[PDB]
Amino acid sequence: SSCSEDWVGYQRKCYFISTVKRSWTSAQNACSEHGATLAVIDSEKDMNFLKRYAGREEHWVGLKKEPGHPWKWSNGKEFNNWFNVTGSDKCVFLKNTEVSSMECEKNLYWICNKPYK
Amino acid sequence: SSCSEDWVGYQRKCYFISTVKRSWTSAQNACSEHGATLAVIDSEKDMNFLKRYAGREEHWVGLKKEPGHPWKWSNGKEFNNWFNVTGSDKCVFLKNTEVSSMECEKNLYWICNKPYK
Repeated sequence: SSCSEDWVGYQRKCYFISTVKRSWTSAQNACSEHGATLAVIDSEKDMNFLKRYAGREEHWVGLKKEPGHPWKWSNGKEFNNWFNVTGSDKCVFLKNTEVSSMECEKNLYWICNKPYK
Repeated sequence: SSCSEDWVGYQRKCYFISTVKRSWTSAQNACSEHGATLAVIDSEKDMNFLKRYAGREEHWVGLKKEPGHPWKWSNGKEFNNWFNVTGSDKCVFLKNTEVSSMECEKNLYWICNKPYK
């Protein structure tokens, strides 16, 4: 099986959606304990699936920026800005209707992803 | 690997969500053209995933009953009634907030599934 039990496989990545809310950093730490990271979004398909999978509630995904620095993925890779992040905060979240920023310390559900096995 | 390109894998089933609306029957045939069937739901996990994946819009799933007979799955097998179908129609649909019945002739988006490869 390309993905573990309880994980969702789509476009060569395995996704997990949280059942509890935590800070961005805590969510990132939770994801890392399962070989994953806060959701990295490589394409329009990933984005549409994620907004939909997320649903009405806001969910932390793997994009955040340090003061005076470009957005960086949760796994370190550079962001090519193929999509726009609204708001003026430094951590990115999304839901079925938007992709925006929020204060990183806010407790939100989250979504992790990692490559297929 | 477990599911083909553009399908979503979860709890051993591959899912596909429509881009257009159609009658329940037309939906079943479309699913059929891809070796699948209108979404069979065997557990609360399956249901919770389908409802959120479906989103705000109503989507047809694999339950239909012919007057005089009991509900049956899109693939012909018997329904164990582990859950209750509300409303008063012969075709089941679902969305992020509910799962009920509706006139089979209505044109709704749909969701198919099939077993892992």
